[PDB]
Amino acid sequence: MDVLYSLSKTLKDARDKIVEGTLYSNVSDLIQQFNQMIITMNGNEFQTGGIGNLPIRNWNFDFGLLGTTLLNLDANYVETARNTIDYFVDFVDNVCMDEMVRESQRNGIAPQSDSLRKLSGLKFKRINFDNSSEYIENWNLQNRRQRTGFTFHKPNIFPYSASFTLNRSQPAHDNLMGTMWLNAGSEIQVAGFDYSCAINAPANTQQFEHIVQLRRVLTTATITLLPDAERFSFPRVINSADGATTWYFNPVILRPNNVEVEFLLNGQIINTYQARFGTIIARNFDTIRLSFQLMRPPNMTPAVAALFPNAQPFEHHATVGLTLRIESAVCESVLADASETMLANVTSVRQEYAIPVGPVFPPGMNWTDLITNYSPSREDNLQRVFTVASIRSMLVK
Amino acid sequence: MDVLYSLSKTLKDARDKIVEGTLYSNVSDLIQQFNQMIITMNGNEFQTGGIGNLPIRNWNFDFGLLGTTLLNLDANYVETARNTIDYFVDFVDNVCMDEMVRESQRNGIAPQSDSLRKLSGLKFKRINFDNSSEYIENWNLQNRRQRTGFTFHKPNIFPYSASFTLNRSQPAHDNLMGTMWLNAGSEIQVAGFDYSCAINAPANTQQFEHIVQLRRVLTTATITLLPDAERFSFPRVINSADGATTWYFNPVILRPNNVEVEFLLNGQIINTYQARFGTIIARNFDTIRLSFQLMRPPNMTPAVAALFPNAQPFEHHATVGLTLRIESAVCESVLADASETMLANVTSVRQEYAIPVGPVFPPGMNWTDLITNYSPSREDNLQRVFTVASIRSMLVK
Amino acid sequence: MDVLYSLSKTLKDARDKIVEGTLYSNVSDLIQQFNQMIITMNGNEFQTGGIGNLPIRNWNFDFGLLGTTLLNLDANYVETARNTIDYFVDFVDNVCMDEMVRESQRNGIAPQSDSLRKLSGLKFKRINFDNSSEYIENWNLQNRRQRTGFTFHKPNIFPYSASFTLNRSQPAHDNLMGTMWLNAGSEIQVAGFDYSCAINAPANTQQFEHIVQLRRVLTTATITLLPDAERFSFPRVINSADGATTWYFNPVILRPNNVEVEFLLNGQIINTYQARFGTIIARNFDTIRLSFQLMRPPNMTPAVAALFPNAQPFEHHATVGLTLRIESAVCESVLADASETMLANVTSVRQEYAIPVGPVFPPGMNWTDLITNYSPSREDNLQRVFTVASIRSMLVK
Amino acid sequence: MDVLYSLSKTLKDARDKIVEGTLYSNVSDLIQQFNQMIITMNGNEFQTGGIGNLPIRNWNFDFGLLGTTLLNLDANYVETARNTIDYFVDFVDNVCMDEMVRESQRNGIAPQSDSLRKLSGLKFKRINFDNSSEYIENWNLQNRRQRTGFTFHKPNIFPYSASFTLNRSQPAHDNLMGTMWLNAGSEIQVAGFDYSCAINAPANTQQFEHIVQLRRVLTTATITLLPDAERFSFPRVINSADGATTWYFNPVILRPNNVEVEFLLNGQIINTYQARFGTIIARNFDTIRLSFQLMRPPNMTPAVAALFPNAQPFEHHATVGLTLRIESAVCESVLADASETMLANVTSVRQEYAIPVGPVFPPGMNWTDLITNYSPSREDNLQRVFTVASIRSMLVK
Amino acid sequence: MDVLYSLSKTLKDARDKIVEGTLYSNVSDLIQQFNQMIITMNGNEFQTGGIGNLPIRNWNFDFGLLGTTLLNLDANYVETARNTIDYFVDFVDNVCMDEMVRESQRNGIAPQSDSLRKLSGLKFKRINFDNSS
Amino acid sequence: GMQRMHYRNGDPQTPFQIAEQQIQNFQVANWLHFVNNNQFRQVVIDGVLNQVLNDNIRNGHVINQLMEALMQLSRQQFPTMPVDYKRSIQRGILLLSN
Ligand SMILES: [Zn+2]
Repeated sequence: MDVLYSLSKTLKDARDKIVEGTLYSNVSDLIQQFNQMIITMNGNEFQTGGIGNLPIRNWNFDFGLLGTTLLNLDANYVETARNTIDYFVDFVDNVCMDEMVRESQRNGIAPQSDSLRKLSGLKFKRINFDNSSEYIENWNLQNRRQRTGFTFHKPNIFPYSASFTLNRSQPAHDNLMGTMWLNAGSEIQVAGFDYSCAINAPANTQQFEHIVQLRRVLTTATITLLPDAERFSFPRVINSADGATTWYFNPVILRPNNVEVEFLLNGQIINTYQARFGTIIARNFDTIRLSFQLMRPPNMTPAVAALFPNAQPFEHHATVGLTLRIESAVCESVLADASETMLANVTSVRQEYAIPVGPVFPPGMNWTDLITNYSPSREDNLQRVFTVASIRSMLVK
Repeated sequence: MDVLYSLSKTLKDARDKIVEGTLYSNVSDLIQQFNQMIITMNGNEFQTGGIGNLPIRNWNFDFGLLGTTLLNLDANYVETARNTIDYFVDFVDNVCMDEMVRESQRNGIAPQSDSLRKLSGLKFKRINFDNSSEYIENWNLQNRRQRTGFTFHKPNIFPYSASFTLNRSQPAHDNLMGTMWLNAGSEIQVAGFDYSCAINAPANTQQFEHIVQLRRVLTTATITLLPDAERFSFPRVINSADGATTWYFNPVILRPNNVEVEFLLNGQIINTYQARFGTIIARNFDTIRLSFQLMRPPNMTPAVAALFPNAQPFEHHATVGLTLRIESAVCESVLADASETMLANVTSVRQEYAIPVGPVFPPGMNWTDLITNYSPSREDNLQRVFTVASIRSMLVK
Repeated sequence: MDVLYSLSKTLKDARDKIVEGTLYSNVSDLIQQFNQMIITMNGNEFQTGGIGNLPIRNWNFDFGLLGTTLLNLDANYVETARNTIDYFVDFVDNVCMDEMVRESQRNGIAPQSDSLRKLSGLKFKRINFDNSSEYIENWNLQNRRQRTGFTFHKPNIFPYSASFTLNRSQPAHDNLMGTMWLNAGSEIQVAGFDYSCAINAPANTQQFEHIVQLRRVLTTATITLLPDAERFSFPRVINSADGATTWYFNPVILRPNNVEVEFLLNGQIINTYQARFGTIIARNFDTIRLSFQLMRPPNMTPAVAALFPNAQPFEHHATVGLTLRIESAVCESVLADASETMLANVTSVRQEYAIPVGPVFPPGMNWTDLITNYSPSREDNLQRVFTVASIRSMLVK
Repeated sequence: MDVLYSLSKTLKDARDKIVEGTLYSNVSDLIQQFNQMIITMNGNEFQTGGIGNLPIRNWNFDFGLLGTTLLNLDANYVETARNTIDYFVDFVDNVCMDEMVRESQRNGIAPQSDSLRKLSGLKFKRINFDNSSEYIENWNLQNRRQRTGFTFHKPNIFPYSASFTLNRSQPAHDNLMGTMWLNAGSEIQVAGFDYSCAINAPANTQQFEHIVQLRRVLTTATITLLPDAERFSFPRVINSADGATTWYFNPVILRPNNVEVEFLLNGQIINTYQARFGTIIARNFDTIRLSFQLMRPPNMTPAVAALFPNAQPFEHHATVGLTLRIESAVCESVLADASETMLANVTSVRQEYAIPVGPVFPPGMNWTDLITNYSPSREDNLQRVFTVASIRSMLVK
Repeated sequence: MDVLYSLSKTLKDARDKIVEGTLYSNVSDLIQQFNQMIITMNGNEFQTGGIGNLPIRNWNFDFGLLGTTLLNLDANYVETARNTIDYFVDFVDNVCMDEMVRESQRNGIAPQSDSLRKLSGLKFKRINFDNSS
Repeated sequence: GMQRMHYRNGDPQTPFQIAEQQIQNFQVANWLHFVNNNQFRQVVIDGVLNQVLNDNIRNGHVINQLMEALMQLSRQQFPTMPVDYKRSIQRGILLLSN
């Protein structure tokens, strides 16, 4: 594996620093490294493919070095080089792709392909270098057994979940009390509704609560918390819990009362915020708990009083809500987020080559399914597969 | 052009690696490269500016070299250097800006300024080095003709479009059926409404469809798809199609039925998702087609039944919708997105210097106008201009 | 200060470029730099911690050097090295953290800890190297005195503010006119409402205006401007200005008329856009002014006419709005944004070690409080503290 | 690719310049070039075909060279040569054809076949020469990138479109007003009709307009513009817009009044002609706009007056029209025209060998479908495929 | 005038028969002709434009010759050549255009521009070639 | 500086060639194919039957092969072993050049 990495920063820091002009002395430390490779290779036979729509191309080697020592790089030098790189490019592609489709439960955090199983070989180890690519940096630290770490803008930690829970309901669904929400990606919106506007509730206050359990701990999270759930602020006709009928939701929004957000880790409160809207920091948590209340307005102008009668029918449904968005965070496990193309790269290569569903990943690399049952095997395979996608993107986008 | 690039990574990897302390050896390979430049320069004169509110300044070159003599850089070494760099800084700025304004149809792509037309000259090429800046990496590969590629976040592919289409309407606008939408940036929200709640529709289901044609293909897109269009979930008074009057929209939202999203490429379905909300991957497409239906609820509680009578007036308007956001994607053509400052840099330099409208770009570098008629000339000029902005941002932000 | 930096790119460009395999000529320029350090160190005693729930550890040195012989790196070489790096890692951590807590007031922009006050010493300066980390790049340019600058995605310039202003009101709150808004982070949503639908207004048009003053100038901003304020498009029960009662808001939305956005700098209009929705560029501004109007529809279908009677009660409240989002921008001062982890890192280290509230920063490093009263002292301390967080993240995430 | 080219001008400038008797000297520079080839070849093997009713032939090499110091070539010399050429002829045919059907999307602009993918190889570049064949001349310039271009007679820029637009109509279709047209190839004919002969029109004049948007810009166009649309000057029975019935068109032709032709480029008028019939030049445009009017004759002899009553029935339908033909033009993109056989060659080879429909081109290489959705992929594939057809026609017609 | 012609078939039969990897033999008779030109030129300065919206770009000459050595053209040979042709291209354009506007009644059939009036000069005639256009 | 593995021939095909597939300096590279060819172009039937194996007009007087044989030499001046080496070697080469 680490092998693989080099093969690239080799080419990038190559197809990039090697252009008509520059002095030799700008690549002395580079040229060398390069050659070293060619040698180790020359002679060894290879094969890639054998699955779905993936060609089976063979690769033979027999190349010379670069002794042409001329102060300044003359055009002629480049072309005689680019022609030798374009075989490694078109190669690596066919290499990444081959080990980017095979999966394994007996452990996938390891080489699978007849291409790579031969790379981890010892005689090839003579190649590694410049591991400043965020992903490899993390691959190593892991295979040595120690704390990892990655960066994400609008991470994708919440499997899609859009539902409701009726805490008080009746057949006619004309006097309900409960919550409805949408957990998806890095965002949570939750609304608490009480058709009776807490008319018979103790202290004329109805308590609500929404708990979300992350499948992985997030640390150093920058979060936006805002009152109101716009998504649940409009009239809706919804299916009943049993699917037998439909109910009507006609919200009128009030400010959430006694808002308390707790970011817990293993049941312990790590961060707690009382009615603080705007930007807040949650430094380490595996659970978010949002508690908020609907308090019947003690003083009401006529127009307001008219919405909340002492007796049914209750036609305007008092609703309070919250919106929470994780802008950025760090996770010790790889995850999809709103900026990185890893998930999309892996998913795209598999789709393009009609790769059959395997034993580890859900059909279509479905994110919701993956994060919902994020087993150790799926994570090890995902990390291997994400790290390869990142190696590939250094050369092929 | 490639010339230009170097001139910078030269200075950055310079104004950065050269300070009171460091041991020679980390810059031996660097110092050299540097000097080489100075030589090639000295003697030649340059013409920068001469348009709008742009200062016309002349530049002569006659500077010393470097003291490879000392071991560990002494403060005195720095200052005698920084003073020589600050002429190149204040220079390049005046250089970028000059070619970041001119445009031409026929040969729009190539260099235009009396400053740069002289740089592409042959006697200068002796300068290139370390081309790892994502943008140049892509400039080159393009002059050779290959699968280029750029990375974005909330890309800006959809020209602003906010409108509606009434499939069934009448003068009173009291029983309409159609769709309304907002396509902007990387997001699409579309709602289908049927004032009659499919009372007389076959299978009590009204079909809707929204098609969006991208001006450029997007590959490896990570997309969020959610049911409902919040933007079209509230009461509105809208202008009629002919502008002669205004109609009333009073939505009540139902779940979109039989949702199907197709990402097509040249008329072919590349990806298709049936009712899958959350995160989905669209690997290569130039068109998005969203199909969804409003199905009259077969079972209704009294409160719901009351909203949907068998005869007009129809006072609650059944509405179903979808929201789609492209979080990230790759495009072979430069585009504006939510993270890169290129468009803003180019637009800002032109605005600050009162640069007159030219023959290629729309007034004010207006994004909507640009992407709506993204001609080859506009793209070549945009890429040239974006690449220069990126070269400039390595030194001046 | 600059000292500190090196200590890291030293280790990263180390724990990265030094693995089982690579040839010597890939790091010759590197090994050297490294050793140089060891020397300067060994013999000098350090001390860290002491405040709050932060341990107090002592450090001593007399570590061996590194063979500059072997051509290929043998495993044995690595391990005898990693063991020496893991003392510097676990060290630096304890170093950053120590100076990532103390605060001054005047001259609070400089070093504070007994650990760092000794680093700025002269005999240690023999270490600086490769300053290509966006943040240090900017620290230096500032020390000397120049035009700094950083890159932000969905920046955090607006302190949380959610309120309203009633321009026409009466005890019953049955015929109000005014605006309500939410300024938070990089977004502004503002709605103008007129319960009377401009029935008695000159030209049947009610003018609205929303002004937001940034605490710091933003340059090169890419902004999304859209009509409508979804956040204020639904029914609400709101507390009166004096908190004595609650009023009812029942909006019906119309298109904002004569929209004009001005981005001003010191009272001068730098950019102005008339009814342009979509993506716009604001190149340099410290104030945003949004002006928009509600114009009573001159022609109304019956359904619309019914919402707007000539006499009270006014039951449907005409509302027009705007949404503005700063996707990206450059600021000469450090700020929190939606991608960088700096604020979260600083806030997290302080929270984890139970660091007492100091004289500079608001309790909990509260962003809203910080940006609301962004004094020079808070900014200098924030920059110092953010730069240290960035140095730390090169090694520890 | 460029490789391929040579292989031909090699043979043509061969099977042509090498005849019984010619003095030697005028071929010395030729013979040489030739041999060089043979060498590079002999040894390497090739694969041809494998799709549809496309034979699968194999090839080998080892052919003697050619004499040098002779004088006048003896018959015997020819025959021993022609026999060696007839293997290359029958070869190349089988080569062109093989890469003249394969299509790729991601990178369908480059080589595909197992035959050609091996030609672009480096060890082959040893041949390229005499690139004066209009098409290759343009292939290269496109590779390096620049003002490419081709020459066409009666070009084929307009996808077939024959329709009408009724601006005033009623169920009986007895008093219509609108336009009908035929856009096809390089020609446009458009007629404006007004059954009422502008009896109630302001100034007794009815305005008409016809806009045609080209899929590619045409430059240096020589155009014939004539008054009248003969195609729409005769009695017709036409299907109604909804296909439910048929209407009667009984034209009587009047001279088009205030004729104005505008050739626009990106919305800008590049050329404008007012009532100028005959030959006009349009130097650069992507859109043609034809505006013309029907003016009721202010003075009418009895016979004329009788055709145009003050009241219905309107039995003679006043019609004005224009005819525009692009005789020649230059386009930066390949197109079909009235003289070149490229499209026909490509289409014919595919039809003869029963080549299956691929992912890029419309079924049957249908021109209208192709030009209607002339995507970048279709153009790159078309150019590759047209250039190959042109290489083939140098030897095989 | 006839002068002008050559300047082109020179470049076409040039930018065409000179590719990334060919034999000298294809051009020996060509290379020569080419150089001959360069010589006659170098040292003479030119002016074009001066009317309507026609820029006035000025030109100097001082270009090397051509490697008469090789057999097969190494890439490096091309680029060092294309860079010298692209000055003649962008030149001729500005030359044609200049004499493609000035009309003259009397002696209208003849040359006009300060660019061409100098070309018909005798010291230049040393260039005509392949007039099959 | 190329294959410091000096070489290893048992008896394959045309031990002189093979070098082309693995040499990075075109000048050097053309020599090889041209020399590994110029098979004495054995094909001649003149002035009324005369199998007199001819050879390149190229060679003939077009000579250049020579010019190329030299140009390829003009860029072989580099390191690897003791100094008394390149010195002596290239100096000789130049005497061919002039
Ligand atoms: Zn974002």
